[PDB]
Parts: sequence; structure tokens; C-alpha cells
Amino acid sequence: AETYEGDWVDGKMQGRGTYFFADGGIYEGDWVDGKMEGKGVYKYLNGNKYEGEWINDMKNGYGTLAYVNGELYEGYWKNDKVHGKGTLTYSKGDKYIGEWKYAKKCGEGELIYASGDKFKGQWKNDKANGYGILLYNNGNKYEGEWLDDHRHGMGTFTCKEDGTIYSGHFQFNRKHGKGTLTFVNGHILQGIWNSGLLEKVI
Amino acid sequence: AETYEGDWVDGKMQGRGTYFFADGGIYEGDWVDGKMEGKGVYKYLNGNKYEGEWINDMKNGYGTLAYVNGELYEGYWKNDKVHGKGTLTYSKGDKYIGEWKYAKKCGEGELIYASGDKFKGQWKNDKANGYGILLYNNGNKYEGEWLDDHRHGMGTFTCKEDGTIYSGHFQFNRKHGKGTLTFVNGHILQGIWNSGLLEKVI
Ligand SMILES: [Zn+2]
Repeated sequence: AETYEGDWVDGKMQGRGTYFFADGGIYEGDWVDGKMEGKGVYKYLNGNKYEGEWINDMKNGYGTLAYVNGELYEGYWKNDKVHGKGTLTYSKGDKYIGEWKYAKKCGEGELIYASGDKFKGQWKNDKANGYGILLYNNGNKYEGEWLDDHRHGMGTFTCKEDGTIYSGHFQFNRKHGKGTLTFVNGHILQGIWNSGLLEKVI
Repeated sequence: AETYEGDWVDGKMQGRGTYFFADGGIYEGDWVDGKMEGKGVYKYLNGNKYEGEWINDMKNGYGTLAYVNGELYEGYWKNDKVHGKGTLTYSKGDKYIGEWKYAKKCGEGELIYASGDKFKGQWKNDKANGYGILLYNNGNKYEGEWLDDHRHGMGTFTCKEDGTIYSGHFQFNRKHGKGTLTFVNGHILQGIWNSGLLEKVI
């Protein structure tokens, strides 16, 4: 109970030791000047488990977090929070491999869904925002702009089942605005969509 | 241990009682002439649990089977095996609602996948065989003939993303043979496919 069993260089916790915390946490790893630095394992009382780098009593560098619910993070940390390039395996099978800033997907990364769908592009605030490509499980592909996990802006949808390529505007994950359908017989249709429904042909 | 605690009409297990079996099973329900008939609950030693009808020491009629792995069957039984109209909830979320013959899907039924896809049609030997409709999660729809869970024969595929309707031959779940693509601009393409790939246009 808030004890320490390790080396005591110059009367300060330095080297390698074990520390049990008042809230129930336990740390076993390297120490400098009473700080948690180097490498070590922290066992949370809630069942979470961390193994990786430490700087100034905080996760800094590469480390892994084994969560209770089954998730696992493998990546870099800054000031005790997910930060930088890291991989996160979700409970059901989904996996994100990309950049993080302050414990949220921000930057370029890819999500491998357990359904077979694969996204890779730019993330802003834990959601798809900006340019990205979604490779659907059926072979369909969307490449274009995203806003808050919705196909939003202009993108190109190519259908694997019949080869038809849509090129035009999207709003809230649906075809909306000016666009063109190009079929495999060379013919190109121009039209106006409203919430994914073609309503006007030119 | 192979005891009996129930009514004993005319020196035979009749009425309602409890029977513990030598392999570990336990039955609690109605009895006629030493037989398990009427209704009752059988607790298997492996953790399986049955509640429903019984005729002549066997599941006959409607009853439910709570499996260990998480599955659950709700339907009719004949001679201790799944038989007739019944519903089966799979571990991950999938559910079959249809006909069974000898513990296997045989007849007309529908499977509600946890992915959102819904099939409904004829089943032969636990697989799709014959006419059936597959309503995909993306809005796509296939209606045609199936062989061993594969689109096989002639069917009609309609694509929700661009409206293109394919009508032609399928072999081993892929477009193969004579077929026609009908686009939303009225134009109809005739061609020959090879394993889902259009290779010849007429
Ligand atoms: Zn299509």
C-alpha cells in the first residue's frame, strides 16, 4: 500500500523497482529521480494493463494498452494519452492503423473493418474528414472527399458489379447535385441527384 | 442418480415428476406410462437446456433449445431432432426463420444476417438451393436460382448505386454466360461474361 521495493540511488527511487498506488494501481519498471522513466508495466485496478515507455511519470513513447473489454492499442503516447502513430484493435474485429492526436484519430490512417471494408484517408476528430478511399467488401470503390464519416463534396464511385462509374457531388453520404454516370458501353449520362436518387437527366 | 420424484399412477411414472439420468441429464415435466410426454425441461450435462413438448421420451412438437455457445432454437421437433418450422438465432447475430428437415434447413426459409443482408428462398441440405432473393445491405438485390449457397443458373441483379440491371447466367456465384446489362438511360448491352468479367460485347 503505497510502498516501494526497488533500488534507492542516493536516497531517491532510481533504477528498477515496484510501486503500489493508493487507488490500486501497480507499476513495475525503471525509475530515475523518483520519476517513472524508461520502461515499465502499469496494472490499473479496473483491469487495464500498460506496457511501454515512460517519461516523467507518464506514458511517453511506444507502449501497448490491453483494455478490459478486449480492445488493444499498440502505438505511441504523449503525456499519458494516445498520441502519434498507433494501431487500435477494436472489440469486434475492426482495426485502425494511423495517426492520433490527443486520443483521437487525426491525420492519415486506415480502418480495416471486420466486414471486409477498408477505408484509408485523412481523419479529423475521430472521423473521416477530407480525402479518402473506401474499398467496399463487394469490390465497389469510393474515392473523394469526406465530412464526418459521410461522403460529402465531390468523389468518384465505381461499381464492381456492372462497371458504372459515378463522378459528381455528394452530400451526407448520398449522391446529390451535378454528376455523370459513365457506363461500360462508353455512353455518359449527365444528371442531377437528390439524396442518392437521380431525378433529372440532361 | 437415476432416481424419480413424482407421481406414481398405477405403479408407473405418470403425471408430473423429476428424473435424473445416469449420464447427468435431468428431466422435469409431465409423464405418461413411464414415458416423457406432454411438456418438460431437460437439462443436459454439457449445459444445453430444452423446454418444450415431448412424445415417447423424445422432443415432438414445439420447444426451445438454449445452447451453450449462445445459439438458441425456437421451433418444432420430430424424434428428438430439429424438424419443421423453426427459428435459429446464431451466435454472432444471424437468424434463420424457415423450414427444417432432420436438423438441416430444407424447404423455404429466410436468413437475417447480422451484416444487414437478408436472403429468403428455398433451402436444400442446409444451403441455398433453388429460387431465392438476396437483399444486400447496400440496397442491391439478386433474384434467381441458387446452388449450394452460390448464385448459379439464371438470375436478375439490380444495382442500387447506379440502377443497372443485369439479367443472365450465373455460375459459382459469378456472372458467366449470356446476359444483358440494362442501364437507366434505356440502353441495353448484350454480352458474354466469364467468372463475373465482361469479355465479349455483341
Ligand atoms: Zn452498379
